[PDB]
Amino acid sequence: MEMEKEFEQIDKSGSWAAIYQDIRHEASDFPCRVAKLPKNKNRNRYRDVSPFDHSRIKLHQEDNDYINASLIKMEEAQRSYILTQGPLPNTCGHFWEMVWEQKSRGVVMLNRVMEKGSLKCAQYWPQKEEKEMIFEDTNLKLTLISEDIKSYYTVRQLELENLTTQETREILHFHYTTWPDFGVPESPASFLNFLFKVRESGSLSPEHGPVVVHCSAGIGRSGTFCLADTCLLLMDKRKDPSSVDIKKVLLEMRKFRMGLIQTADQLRFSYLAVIEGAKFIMGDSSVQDQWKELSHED
Ligand SMILES: Cc1cc(C)n(-c2ccc(N)cc2)n1
Repeated sequence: MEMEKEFEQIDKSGSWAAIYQDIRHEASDFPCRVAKLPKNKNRNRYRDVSPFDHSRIKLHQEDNDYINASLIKMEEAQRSYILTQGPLPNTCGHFWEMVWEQKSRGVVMLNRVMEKGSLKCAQYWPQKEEKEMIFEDTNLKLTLISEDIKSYYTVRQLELENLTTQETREILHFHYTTWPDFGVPESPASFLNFLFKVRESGSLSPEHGPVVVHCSAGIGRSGTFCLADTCLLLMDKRKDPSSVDIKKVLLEMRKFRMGLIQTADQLRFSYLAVIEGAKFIMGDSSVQDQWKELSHED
């Protein structure tokens, strides 16, 4: 019943794979007609990762309205998120147009541009103050104002300008730079410290448009972030924080975008994250670092 006691039983039985396969079989199926049009082929990273028609974000400019991006509206938790793929070389302008039009304050990135020698996302933001980016197709300018590089994540201040009007906005870029090449993090401490920094910035407040969250495909790591955040919000709002069933929250999220959480390891990490996050919020600091054995395994 208590989330933590369910966790212990699933670990003892080795039943993470079976639970993850039940989720896959139970998940919603809705049409993705627009994503599958032939003119949109070069706007999708993968043929089998598409936004549903009912929840897709529409671009407003005169032109093709299509971006691979979904609005996740969690009504009981009172938060929304846009989940999207990492931009491609030809959809960086579309990505910033969406940020502009939806009034987002924050962008959350859960991957590196290159991983295991392969390109996972385009370089969609400027690395140097003095070398701004212009997106000619969507008439947007983007400048790096500052950045703060820490061991597990980096936080940037960006200035986004609509060149049609000369209106400008400050956008916060939260970049988790240490997700492992294979699997999931051993400990959720650094992920939680990252989530709490995002919250602390004000970027998730209802004063703003939905935060934009992405990885490479916009379903696996991205899913973990949004699922952890929403379960923690529900634990604070409910009379009994043990009422929170992670599996039922995840199926709810999957009405808005397919494939959220892509492996049994991602499922187990999300549970671990919520359990530790709740402990921390309730007054246990021992969860905020990982203890290391003296070893030289590499
Ligand atoms: C559903 C629902 C109800 C509310 C207040 N939001 C929401 C939308 C956007 C942000 N940034 C925060 C919250 N989503």
